[PDB]
Amino acid sequence: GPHMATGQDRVVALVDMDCFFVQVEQRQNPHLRNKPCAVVQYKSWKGGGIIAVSYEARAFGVTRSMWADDAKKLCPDLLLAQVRESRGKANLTKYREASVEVMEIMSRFAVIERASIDEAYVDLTSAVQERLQKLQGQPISADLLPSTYIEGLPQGPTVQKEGMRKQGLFQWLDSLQIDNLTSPDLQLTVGAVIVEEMRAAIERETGFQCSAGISHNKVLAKLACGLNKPNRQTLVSHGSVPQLFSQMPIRKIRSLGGKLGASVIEILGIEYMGELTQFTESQLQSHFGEKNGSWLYAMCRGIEHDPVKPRQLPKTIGCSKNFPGKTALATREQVQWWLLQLAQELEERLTKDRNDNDRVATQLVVSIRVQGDKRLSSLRRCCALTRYDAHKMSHDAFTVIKNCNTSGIQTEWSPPLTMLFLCATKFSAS
DNA sequence: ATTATGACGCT
DNA sequence: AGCGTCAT
Ligand SMILES: Nc1nc2c(ncn2[C@H]2C[C@H](O)[C@@H](COP(=O)(O)NP(=O)(O)OP(=O)(O)O)O2)c(=O)[nH]1
Ligand SMILES: [Mg+2]
Ligand SMILES: [Mg+2]
Repeated sequence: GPHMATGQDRVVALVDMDCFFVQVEQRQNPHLRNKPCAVVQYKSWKGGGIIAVSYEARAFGVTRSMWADDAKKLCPDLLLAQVRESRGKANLTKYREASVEVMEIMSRFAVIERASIDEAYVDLTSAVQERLQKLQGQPISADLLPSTYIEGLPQGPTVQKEGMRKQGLFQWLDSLQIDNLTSPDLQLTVGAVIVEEMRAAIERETGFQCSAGISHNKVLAKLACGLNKPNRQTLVSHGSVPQLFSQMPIRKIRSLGGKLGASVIEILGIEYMGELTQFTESQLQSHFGEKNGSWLYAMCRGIEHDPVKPRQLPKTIGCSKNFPGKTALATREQVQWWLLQLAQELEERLTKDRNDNDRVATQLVVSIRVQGDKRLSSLRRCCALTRYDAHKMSHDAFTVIKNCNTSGIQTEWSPPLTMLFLCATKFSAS
């Protein structure tokens, strides 16, 4: 009743760039704009692997993880941009720099948590409080929310998408009690106004479009963001959660798309997030552990406490390359040359990171996969990272992995290596 | 022969 | 510390 916390204390937004790498390539090459197009890495094997897809190309069924040759079967006029190759490997520097452009604009409005190359969480609670003081009890015009959807509306007592969007927004705004500056729905609405401004600033200053979700926590903001991509933002209120979750497959919630979500489904015999409400917190903890159980008990009621971390920069800087099937490394000189290529890219990125961000990595993590191991990493070893020198880190990485070589022969490497991965971690201010 | 990362939990 | 999970 009056003591049951409802998880409405914060206003959190999630901003995700639409088909990000495609937009980066379309900005650079206007010939790609407003076309079915995709970004690929490599080319020789099946045309390259697609990692990003414009919405025009998605209409033909083109997806991430497709081979370009197969995508061209679905969409013969598909345009393709390839990721840069440097030192024999894909080099994603252009997209990391574009990401910094967007993150620096977002940081003007609030402290952000960089959650990936193309998305950031924003804690707008304080900014909403400020804007509410400025508004002085003045209602919010629909003109301030020109690209906002209100999830669950319109309801009750009408054919095009924009018309539907505007009907829902009108219902929401008419139901608002703009007197109470502590009303969570009002706070969400003001948060959406601010996110409209942030998205306008990103597009004006970078050319990139994005979508966003606004809700009371990170998981609902992320879910909301997905509901109306591209180039739109969605407000998911606390009140919208029961209907939203009543048909929402468990796997759609971030962190439940893998084995844990499958076990929720199988152990409990349920399909949708809303069905979780019928179990006690202790029941969920008994099946899925204390932390997972408490998190599920709260999440299915729309409640989640994970804070928006003040972290604009990635925590690690890493370099990896697969060597599939027959290109796997089977000689000591091969392993050395590729460790050096990866180490040279890492040294470049680390040096730029130190200059930009006033920090130094102190630990080097070396991960490999061996032929016939279905795991991501077959072996992980750390060593000290004391200087930004590629020859040094590649020799150290070799020193920490060389005992994996089964070959009694010193020239060969067996079993051959199907993946090398160098990761700089444990940053300290410098 | 999806690939290249990044975050984070577990023990 | 090293491994597993999840994301995409
Ligand atoms: N190297 C690599 N990059 C990837 C991979 N998957 C995604 N990316 C890169 C390419 C993506 O552009 C970028 C952001 O990932 P999203 O936000 O999940 N997809 P997007 O922004 O394209 O479309 P949406 O409008 O649905 O948000 O990450 C991958 O497996 N490997
Ligand atoms: Mg995106
Ligand atoms: Mg994203």
